[PDB]
Amino acid sequence: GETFEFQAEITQLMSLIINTVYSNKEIFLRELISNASDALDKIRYQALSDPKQLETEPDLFIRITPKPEEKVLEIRDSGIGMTKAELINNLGTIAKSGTKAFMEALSAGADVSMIGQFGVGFYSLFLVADRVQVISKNNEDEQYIWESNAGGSFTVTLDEVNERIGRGTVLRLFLKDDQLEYLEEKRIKEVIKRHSEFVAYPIQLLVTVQELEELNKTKPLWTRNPSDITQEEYNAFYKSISNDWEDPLYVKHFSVEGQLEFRAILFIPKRAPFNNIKLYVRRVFITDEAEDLIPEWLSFVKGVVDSEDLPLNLSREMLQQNKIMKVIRKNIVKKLIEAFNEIAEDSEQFDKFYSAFAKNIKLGVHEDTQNRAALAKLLRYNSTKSVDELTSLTDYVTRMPEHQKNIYYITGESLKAVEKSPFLDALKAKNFEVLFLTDPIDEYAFTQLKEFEGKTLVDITKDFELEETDEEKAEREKEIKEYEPLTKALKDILGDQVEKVVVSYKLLDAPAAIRTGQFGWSANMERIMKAQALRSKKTFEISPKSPIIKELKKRVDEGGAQDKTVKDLTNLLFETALLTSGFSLEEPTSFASRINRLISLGLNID
Amino acid sequence: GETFEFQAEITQLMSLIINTVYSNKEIFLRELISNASDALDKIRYQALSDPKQLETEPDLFIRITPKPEEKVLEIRDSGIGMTKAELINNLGTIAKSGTKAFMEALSAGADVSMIGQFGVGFYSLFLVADRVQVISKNNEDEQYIWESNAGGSFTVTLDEVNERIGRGTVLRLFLKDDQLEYLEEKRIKEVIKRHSEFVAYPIQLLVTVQELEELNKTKPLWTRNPSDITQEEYNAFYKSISNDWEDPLYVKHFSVEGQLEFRAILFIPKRANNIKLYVRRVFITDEAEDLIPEWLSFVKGVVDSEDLPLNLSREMLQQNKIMKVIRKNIVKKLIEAFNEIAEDSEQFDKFYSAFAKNIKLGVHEDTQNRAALAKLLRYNSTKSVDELTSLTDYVTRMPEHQKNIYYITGESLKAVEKSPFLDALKAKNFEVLFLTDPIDEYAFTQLKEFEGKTLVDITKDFELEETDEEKAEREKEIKEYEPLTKALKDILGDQVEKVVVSYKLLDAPAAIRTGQFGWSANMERIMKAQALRSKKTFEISPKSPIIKELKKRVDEGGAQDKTVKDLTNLLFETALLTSGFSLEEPTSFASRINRLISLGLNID
Amino acid sequence: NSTSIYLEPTFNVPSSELYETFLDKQRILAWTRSAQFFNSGPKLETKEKFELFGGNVISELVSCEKDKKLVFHWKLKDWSAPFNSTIEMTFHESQEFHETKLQVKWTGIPVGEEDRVRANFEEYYVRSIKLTFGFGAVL
Ligand SMILES: Nc1ncnc2c1ncn2[C@@H]1O[C@H](COP(=O)(O)OP(=O)(O)NP(=O)(O)O)[C@@H](O)[C@H]1O
Ligand SMILES: Nc1ncnc2c1ncn2[C@@H]1O[C@H](COP(=O)(O)OP(=O)(O)NP(=O)(O)O)[C@@H](O)[C@H]1O
Ligand SMILES: [Mg+2]
Ligand SMILES: [Mg+2]
Repeated sequence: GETFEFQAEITQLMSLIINTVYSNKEIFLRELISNASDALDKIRYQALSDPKQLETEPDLFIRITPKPEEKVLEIRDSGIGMTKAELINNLGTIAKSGTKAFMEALSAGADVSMIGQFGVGFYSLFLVADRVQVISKNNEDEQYIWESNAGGSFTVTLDEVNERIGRGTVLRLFLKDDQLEYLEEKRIKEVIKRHSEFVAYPIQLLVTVQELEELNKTKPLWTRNPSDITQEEYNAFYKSISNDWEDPLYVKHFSVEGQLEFRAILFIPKRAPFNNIKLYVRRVFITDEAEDLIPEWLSFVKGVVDSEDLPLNLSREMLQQNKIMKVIRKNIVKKLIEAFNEIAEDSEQFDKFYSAFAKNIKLGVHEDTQNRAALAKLLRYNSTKSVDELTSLTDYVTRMPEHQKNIYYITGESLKAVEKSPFLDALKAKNFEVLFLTDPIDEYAFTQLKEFEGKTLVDITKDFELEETDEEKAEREKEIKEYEPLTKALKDILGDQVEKVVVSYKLLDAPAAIRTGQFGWSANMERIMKAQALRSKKTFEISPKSPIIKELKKRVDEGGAQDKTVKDLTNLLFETALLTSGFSLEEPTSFASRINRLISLGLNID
Repeated sequence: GETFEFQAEITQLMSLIINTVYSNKEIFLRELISNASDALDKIRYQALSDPKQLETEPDLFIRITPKPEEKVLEIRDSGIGMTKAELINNLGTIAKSGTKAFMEALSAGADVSMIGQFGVGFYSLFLVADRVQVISKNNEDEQYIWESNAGGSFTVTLDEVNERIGRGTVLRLFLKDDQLEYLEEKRIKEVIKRHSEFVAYPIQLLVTVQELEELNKTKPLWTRNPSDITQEEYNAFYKSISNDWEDPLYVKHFSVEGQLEFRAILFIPKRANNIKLYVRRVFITDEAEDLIPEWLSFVKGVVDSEDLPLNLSREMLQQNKIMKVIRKNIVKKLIEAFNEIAEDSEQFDKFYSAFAKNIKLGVHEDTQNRAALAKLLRYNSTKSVDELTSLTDYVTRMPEHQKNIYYITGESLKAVEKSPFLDALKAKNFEVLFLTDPIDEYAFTQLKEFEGKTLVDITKDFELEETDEEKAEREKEIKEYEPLTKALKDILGDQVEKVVVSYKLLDAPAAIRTGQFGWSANMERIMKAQALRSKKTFEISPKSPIIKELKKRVDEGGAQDKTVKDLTNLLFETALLTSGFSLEEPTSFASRINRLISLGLNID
Repeated sequence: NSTSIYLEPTFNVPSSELYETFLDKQRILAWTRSAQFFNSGPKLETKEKFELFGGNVISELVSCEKDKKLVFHWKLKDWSAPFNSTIEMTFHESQEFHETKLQVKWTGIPVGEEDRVRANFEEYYVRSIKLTFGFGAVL
């Protein structure tokens, strides 16, 4: 029936693109620099077919000359320029982008990638300026002045009083009274360093003697061939994307050319920073607060990601939720996993990486699952056969004998406390290597891995069964019942402190030891839980061939199960085993009181 | 020169407002509910002056009718409706908001607060629907059909094939072939429970016999005064904005007026972002971490305001200085909220036992309310073993000669109640606090003063005032034990800074202190135990039989004796355990203990 | 042009030990993990240059008092030739709380690097010392 076309209220649409969008006011410079960048791309694309387009002005630059005397922030470029007709349709019409139309008219096989594709970025300058005087000059027209007051109309006058520029556009921005912060040297350089740092064309800034200073001295490296970039060029690039003072340890520059084409130069720092990965679209900084881009345990990696086919919003400050950021997350981890493998091929280079990001690699084994087996290859720990140098889980299974089917390890508070633990002599007799875990995050990774190349990870501090022959198993069972009256006597003395007293043959040099059990937390795990700022069971064991325990066997034979003298030494031996196994005493005062009694009798103190 | 007015490319502006404005595509239902809520406010504003305006449709509701077999998601309301001119001027023109013009035409002082003020939210429905068939009906006009397919033009035709509705608007949305996920039952309830949960009008949903289920049973409580809201209403409000099924421990409902007018209903859970933002009775965002501090982020609730500069997409707000103003009002209201809980005894026990970390983190991080949060801390002491006492009650029991606050850290309460550092303070009737959590020392190292009293940690070295006659008797005894103190230094070596005589140990033979600076005995235990992340002084007691026996050993020439080294090294490491220091090489310590047990058993 | 910043960190260490932290070459390598000293002396002297953090940070002790003053000519390798900064360290040890608040009056830094050297000072100079030597709790 009645057919009507959609309309747009000018006096209301102008406000919706100023005071409702572009939540940040400092991005007005990011749009004007980008608008000057595509203008330099148009005049450059015409240079390959007609070199006479640059005879009016050969230099291509973006000059910014602040004038605090008249409260004006001038931005001058040497782009293609706009004619009288272009100042009316391309700049005077909302959502009309002359740059987007130029991209559709490019020849087959073009290499230029322009930024402007919406047609509303120019109107962002009104956030800090009340009126603008755009002075344009094209080779096919005269020099005109485009003046506006952010109202409902604009005025186009022929230039007769300003400078007779050769080619480009001059934007006279009369800044507001409350927005005079953009007239200083420091504030302008903060916006360029944040948004327009990697512009291909030089950005000149007039600083006050009048002199020019190029802000974008560090050119991006994702456009160049990765095989042609030297190591020193990656160091200067790392000092620009991040404020770190240390040179990068390893650089991974890859480029995926599948369904989603994007470049990424990921750097590995020398020290842990405790986002870090920036996102760029057509040489323009978009944002750096992408959650699903990089995992949590991988946040130590720095670098940038340059893509083209990304759903930019009106403000160009975020990406749309189109379910495309997950494939970038997969490729980043896929390349960094291989990047860590390339570091592992070098002996000295891996020592600096593992000593700086030891907890970062082990953290991925705890939460991440798809690359849990790949991160197990990077784990390096000390052992009884590798006390000096570090060894990996791959080198561990190569030294495992033919009759060993489990990987033995031990946790503790320090390395010196676990190197002489009484739990090692049980495996040293069988010539079994036992890894050393000295970091609080070590056990969190082994509890999630639980297996490496078919070998089950077993903790020696917990209860476990060691293989024995039929000739030795018969000798143990005959001796267990001999110490059965002693094990029951040790249970009534300790009471509910331990679940049971079992004769364990996994103790050679120590008279007694205490294990937590088979399941649940270990001895070191519960100690860490009770020590976190944001934040059990015991099994008592004795060695039947030690002179102390054998002397206690005859104590109960003469009716000394409830003797007064045996109660002091049993509690002393129990609390002593808590220190060697990694437990904490219930009260150190009572433990020191029993020790001071032995010191008194040792000095003949009555 | 020639003056030209601004224009807009219609064929290109439509693609920008729809595709490159909103990040998510599920918020199209939120805007249609807000447009329906604004239409219901227009007919309600005319009802107070003319009751006949509700004769056609007496009930005011918002109905949602999903049709999977037809791929049609109908959203019907009973608002004021749109006439023939409103379908072309208000609905057909981009950036034209008839709701904003209605708010400027009414008399000054109206209680209505409508939502729509931009004029481009209606076009958000095209993100999931290719063609729309909006049908309108007004009391002063006939029933028309507004059909559009997000193109360059639209068509308005008189309705002669659909049913005759009384009053309201029927928006028929033909969803796309890849957006049929919004035709289910849970997906509709998920968007309502996320963006339009507290709409003042009931949202009806036709679920499968066909029945209508209301999705906003819970009404907003920030539109009512705290004096006429019962306790049970706050419980259902908390269980609707969150998922926990336990009643709030304490509720703080305040309202700030003046230049900034906003209301907030903050809740305190029973156990351990969370603060939601609502503008025009519509959820805006919950990712504003600058609104509430991190240490105080354990509370939940909502914040209602009307003067916030919302984004064009309405998914967030612009950078403004009002956020810091509301951040100040939220903290100052929660500070007094904790004081009202402190006035009670049984209610504060559940609050402190559940949020002990959050209160102590504010003393470490925040520097403005550090003095206010210090009065909320509760700890144990020698004068209060069962009941927890505060820092304010502590200075009330301090004598006239005591000028410092004494405390002690440790791994557990049983390890610090029998610490060898208490016998000196208990003899002088000086109360000493007990610190059991790892985060306590992080708060006392920042406060360092409470009401002028300096916080002194007893595990570190410190001096107590005494009479001049007693000091003259102690200084002459140090030079007597001077050959003994220097003898223990060469034995221990670099394990400690120095060996000095201490009179703060009555029963204990010896102990290890700190060096007044750096990490204490307990602090270094916490630093070396974090999964994601000093100097010590050895002192002896001259009134113990063990140390007195070592005094005659150095006199007979046993300063470098081998038999005494097995005891002074064992006495040193056993004192490291009672002070809280880490025991290096526990195997060597246990071997020397096993040798003493062998002597007790008459075996070599 | 150049500008100046003002930093005021608090350390739980007396001025007798904190002053030797910035001069003892054996202790400087602890909280820096990378140092290049050109003099065989054990302690830093006046007008003595040394490179830090893989040679990117060039510093030179110009003048210093006994546990009260520390003046260094800080300069970054990424900076140009005429750019050069000067760090002025003042000790404010407070015996009532047993700590030392080191007033740092840093001048001579560029306008665009005033936030770069400030964000790294609380990580390589403040937090690095509080973590290696334990001069205060870090959180
Ligand atoms: N500095 C300039 N020099 C020459 N032409 C310019 C300049 N700035 C803008 N233009 C022209 O004016 C048009 C309008 O651009 P603008 O309104 O800034 O949005 P856009 O850059 O085209 N797209 P977007 O960057 O996503 O907002 C551009 O397409 C150019 O043709
Ligand atoms: N369901 C409806 N019933 C009646 N009138 C409606 C309805 N939906 C929209 N309108 C009218 O159409 C106009 C256009 O609204 P719309 O394009 O959605 O933006 P807005 O709601 O006015 N402002 P905003 O919500 O911030 O985008 C409204 O101002 C109403 O007058
Ligand atoms: Mg633009
Ligand atoms: Mg709307």
